[PDB]
Amino acid sequence: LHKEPATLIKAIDGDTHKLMYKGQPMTFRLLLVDTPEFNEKYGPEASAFTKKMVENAKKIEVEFDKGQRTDKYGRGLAYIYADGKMVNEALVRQGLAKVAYVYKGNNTHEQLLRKAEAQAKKEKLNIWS
Ligand SMILES: Cc1cn([C@H]2C[C@H](OP(=O)(O)O)[C@@H](COP(=O)(O)O)O2)c(=O)[nH]c1=O
Ligand SMILES: [Ca+2]
Repeated sequence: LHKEPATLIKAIDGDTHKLMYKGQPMTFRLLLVDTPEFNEKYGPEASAFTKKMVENAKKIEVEFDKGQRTDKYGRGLAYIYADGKMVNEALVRQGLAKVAYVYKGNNTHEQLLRKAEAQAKKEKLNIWS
C-alpha cells in the first residue's frame, strides 16, 4: 500500500470526515473500525479524538487498501494518517473504536489493529471499561 495526499475540509464524527482528495471533496470512512455514533456512549469522545488528531496534523494522508475504494454510500474507504500516525489504529488503541467491518481483500492492517484492540482491552480503556 502507499500513502497519498489529502487535506481536511470538515470533521464529521469518530470514523468519518470530509477530505479533499485529488482536489475533490469526498467523505471518507475509516477502514476496519467502528466508532460509536455521536448519540451513543463514547460517541462524543470518539468524534473529539478524531477531530483533534486530524485538525492538529500538518500532513493528512490517505492510504487505500487493495480492494474497493468507495462504499455503497459513495464514501472513500481508507486508512488515514495524521503526521504519519494512523487514525484508525489510534482510535482502537484508545478504546474509542472496535475492530469491525473486516471484509476480505480490504484487510491489510487487520492484525495491526487487532493488536491495538487487545492492548486497549487489557487497559479497560473507554468502550472496554
Ligand atoms: C467500514 C465499511 C463500511 N461499509 C458499510 C457497511 C455498513 O452498511 P449498512 O449501512 O448497510 O449497515 C456501513 C456501516 O458504516 P457506518 O458504521 O458508517 O454506519 O458501511 C462497507 O461497505 N465497507 C466498509 O469497509
Ligand atoms: Ca460508526
